[PDB]
Amino acid sequence: MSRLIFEHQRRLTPPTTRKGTITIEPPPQLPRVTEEVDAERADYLRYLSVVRDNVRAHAAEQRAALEWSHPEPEVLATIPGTRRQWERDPRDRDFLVLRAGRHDVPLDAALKVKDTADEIDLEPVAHSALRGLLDVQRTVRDAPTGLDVAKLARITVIGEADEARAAIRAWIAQAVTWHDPTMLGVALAAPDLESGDWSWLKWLPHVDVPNEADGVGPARYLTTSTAELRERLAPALADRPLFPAESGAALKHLLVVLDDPDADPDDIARKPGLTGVTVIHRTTELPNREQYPDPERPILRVADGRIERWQVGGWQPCVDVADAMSAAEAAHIARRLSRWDSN
Amino acid sequence: MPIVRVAVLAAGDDGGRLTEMALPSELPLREILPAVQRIVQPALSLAPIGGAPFSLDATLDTVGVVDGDLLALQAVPSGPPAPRIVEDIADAAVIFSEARRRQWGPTHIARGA
Amino acid sequence: MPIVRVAVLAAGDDGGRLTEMALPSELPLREILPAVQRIVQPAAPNPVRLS
Repeated sequence: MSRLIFEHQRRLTPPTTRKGTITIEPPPQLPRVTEEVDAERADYLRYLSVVRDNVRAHAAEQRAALEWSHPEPEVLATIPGTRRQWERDPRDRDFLVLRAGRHDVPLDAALKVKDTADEIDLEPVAHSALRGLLDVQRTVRDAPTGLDVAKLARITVIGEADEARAAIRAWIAQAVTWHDPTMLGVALAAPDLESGDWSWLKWLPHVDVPNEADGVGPARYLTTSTAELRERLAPALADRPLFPAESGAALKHLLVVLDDPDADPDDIARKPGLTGVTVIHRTTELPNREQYPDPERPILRVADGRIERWQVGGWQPCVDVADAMSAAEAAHIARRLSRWDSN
Repeated sequence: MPIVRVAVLAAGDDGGRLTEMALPSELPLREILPAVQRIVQPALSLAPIGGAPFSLDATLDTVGVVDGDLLALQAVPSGPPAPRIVEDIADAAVIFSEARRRQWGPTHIARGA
Repeated sequence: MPIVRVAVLAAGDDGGRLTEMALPSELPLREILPAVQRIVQPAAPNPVRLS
């Protein structure tokens, strides 16, 4: 839904991250059976300090890359109408990943130590410093992490209505303001679409069904029940293989969101699912030892700004500061996006 | 399609409300203004937020508008609409540094005490 | 309706511009900031939301 044309030029290259695996020489072995060992550990600890600095530079580089790709939601209002408006294209490593908050994501350049001996027959101070370094430095701190749409088929979002809709709005905004309308579509089958928590999609030029016009403007995917939604959605995913298998066709890994907690998501997709469908449906029926760590159908609940997954038992924290946005910010973004289309 | 889906803000008597509405883009405003008047406020022209109001003898397309723009319902100026003039500022640090200055405020009295 | 005539200046990293504005003041800033951006700018640094 736009009365103006957008043209896709070269994506602005992100800050260059690299995967140079840093190798660390093991601690010196203790005297095989004192200034000697003092100088030894002094040399090792200086080497360790500089390699600490180096790996911290690697981590800050990774984090700057991830923050270039996943900005804070409040920034998204400035993206549209810019050289970077829909930059991610299916060659990028950040395609179809939507930020869900800041969490400690492990390093992208795994540290290593040459495997010769890893016992405590080594220097106490040197080996202690190395173990501490390797224990903390695994992760970068508070980097924007996200959900990979391509490897998801049902994202059952347990939780309070307000916070659940906040997180879902954050994801849908983060997606639709980084992807073309020909590479990502959005559809919503909610009980009521007269309300600001989902009305904002009215402008979004990614809920429009291609080459149909119902009422004013091009016809939109917003509906009032899963049955009517699937009716309006069939000839845009009823040519697609099953979800796990691969396809060679160009296709939109579109989003479908079912605000209705009652609605069973089996009335849009099938049980194995479709390729390029992401059923982001909220419910309230909590699970209990329904063990499914499968990262293709995750059950994640938002509590007070912290999204928790259901891996194998108990709620395991997946993020720490779960991003969220209002209906107002989403309305503003949706307006600023309705000025461009290529569909 | 000759449609533009704009978000007109209402005549505030309870607060401004972004009533979204679709407007025929190729039609002169003399016919759609009474309609949108009926819509936004249950019962004179449109203007971009900071800009100058559009002429009643024009079309939304010609003055230029797109499906995401915000139009406020105002009344055309009695006299001629006048341009805004930009004052070139060559240093903002001094305005900020002197706006952070108060002559003998209660803070000075606290310091002296 | 209510309106208000306020003067704004962009500071930025370059010699900004002070201009008047006739802004309607009944609605959240998020709906009027892009208007100010269009006015006082002559229109990536890792862009930042401006208010």
